Amino acid sequence: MDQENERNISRLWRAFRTVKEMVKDRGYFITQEEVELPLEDFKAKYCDSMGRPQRKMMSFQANPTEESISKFPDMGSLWVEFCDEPSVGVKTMKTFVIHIQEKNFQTGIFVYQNNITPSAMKLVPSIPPATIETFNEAALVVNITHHELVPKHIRLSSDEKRELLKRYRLKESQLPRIQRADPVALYLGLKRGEVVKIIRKSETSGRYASYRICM
Amino acid sequence: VKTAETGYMSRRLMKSLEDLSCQYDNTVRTSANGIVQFTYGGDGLDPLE
Amino acid sequence: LPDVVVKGLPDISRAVINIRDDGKRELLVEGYGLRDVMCTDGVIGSRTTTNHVLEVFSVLGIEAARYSIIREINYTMSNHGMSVDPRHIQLLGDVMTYKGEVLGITRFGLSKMRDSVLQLASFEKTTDHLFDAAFYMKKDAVEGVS
Amino acid sequence: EKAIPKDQRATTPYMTKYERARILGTRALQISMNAPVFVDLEGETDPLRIAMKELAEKKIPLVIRRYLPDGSFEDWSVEELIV
Amino acid sequence: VRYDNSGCLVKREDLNKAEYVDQYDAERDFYHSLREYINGKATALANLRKSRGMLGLLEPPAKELQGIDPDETVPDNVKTSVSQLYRISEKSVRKFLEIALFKYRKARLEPGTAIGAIGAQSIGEPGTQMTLKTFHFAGVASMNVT
Repeated sequence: MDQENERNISRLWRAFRTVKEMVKDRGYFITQEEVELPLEDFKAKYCDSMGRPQRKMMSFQANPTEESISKFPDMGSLWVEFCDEPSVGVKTMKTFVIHIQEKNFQTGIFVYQNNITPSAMKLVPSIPPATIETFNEAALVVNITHHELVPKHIRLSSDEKRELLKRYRLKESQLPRIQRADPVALYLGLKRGEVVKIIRKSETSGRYASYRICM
Repeated sequence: VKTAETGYMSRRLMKSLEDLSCQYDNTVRTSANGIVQFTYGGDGLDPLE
Repeated sequence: LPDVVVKGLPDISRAVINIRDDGKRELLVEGYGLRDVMCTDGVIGSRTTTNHVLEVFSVLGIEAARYSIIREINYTMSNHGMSVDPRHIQLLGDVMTYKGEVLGITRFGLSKMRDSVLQLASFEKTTDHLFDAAFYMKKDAVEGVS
Repeated sequence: EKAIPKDQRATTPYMTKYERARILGTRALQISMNAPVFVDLEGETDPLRIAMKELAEKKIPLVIRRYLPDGSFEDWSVEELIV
Repeated sequence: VRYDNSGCLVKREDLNKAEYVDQYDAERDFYHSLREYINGKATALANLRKSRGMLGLLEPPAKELQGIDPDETVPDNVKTSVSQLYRISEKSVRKFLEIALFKYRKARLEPGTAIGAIGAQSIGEPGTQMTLKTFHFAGVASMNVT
């Protein structure tokens, strides 16, 4: 079969682009050159002569930018590792967790192909210095932040959150809430208590801003 | 049928939105002082005007 | 054996290719999978809108879900020639989605953050709510207009 | 519980419809309880109409206390609230 | 004045930077649309002036001869025809701005308003005139949409 191979090649290329954009707006040095990658170029790099897409050397490390680090000082490198099994196992999870911990990354992105084990719910939280965000390769085929229905969510620094809660004289419990595992809270890597500013657009009130806090 | 079902959605939405009122800092809040809209309609404008 | 899915999505009722009173052709599908249709090739995943608020919320998030609530209520009120100011609809969408999840206007959705034993009683399901509040010893403040 | 000084007041300098209705009701209740009035009645005997006249002359001696959702308040005398 | 999310001012190069949007943007767009409407009126007058042979003074004049009236040579006929067709006095512009600003101020939602209950009745009143069963216009032959 070649149709299934071509389809998987295109889908993985689109997912790689989605992760590139998601790293770019989560704030890291990723440029339009390595974001815009044609399907032929992606095949020329991340494939073998049989055409089966490899998910080993596609993994890349990105680092925060000067503007991003100026906003958030305690942000470090990002390491995103792809998996290559229908359901992944306990051993590879330990390998990647130890890899992240020893390379001293503030967080790591785990992208699996089809599904993950139930025992993985217990192992992924146990990492004090870092955090591991797990996706589904399908769940980042097309990024949700480019949809016409999704308005611009913007992560606010601690200082910006303090000013907001002071300008409105609020406490965090009074802000509107955005859930954890909200498809945009995951894309932006929001943590509990983080405040995001939503630039939403109406028809009879132009462009205005709302806010939500992650619970 | 309409006379039987008159004031059904009205009552249901009344239970939903009954306690929301505009505040003196231009915010719409619940009776629990939680912010629903930081400003009404993103405009602050009354549809009656 | 004949009634198995060899191609297509195992949730779509059917598919129709349509004309929006113009010259470009789109397909309005009758299924329950939006992630799959956005991910299918030849479809713009960026511009793909279902009628299903709970499907938008799971796929796109709470802000796109409230956009969907607003747009669908406006569509339902504009096909009938009703004139409702959009700020009322925006307020309805906000009250439905400000807790972070799309909460209904039902006896279950209203049990969001209220703790209002008396408001819940005066709406519906009186004795269950009353005995629950007595059992957990709920200390609700009196703030609701009810 | 803190009073915002008259120098820096963020709320509207306009009497709202609710504030007008409440001011009229309170002042009419006071008048019906034989409170002295500060306008020329000219045959009027009804407390609500007397209070409407006092509001038209901006002579009602009451203060609006506008509580902010944080707990602070600011005081607007009925004379200064513009209608 | 536009501030950042931290509270400081903005660089005059990123006022519309799409993230420094805040409140007061509806009022900013109202002021802009007022200016644009008056600009359209002034452009109508200027194009009449150009057509009647005189200068279209849509832009302030920067030259030595600004102080004298720029219509002195105009032969008292095209002048009075222009004053016949378009004649916008300062009193008119000031009264228009006063009315528009006063109405914009009046439009603001008054604190204390039971805006949630008003929205509830505003979304549930027009609903009390639409059929519970699905009725459709004859000949539409669409999908049986609720």
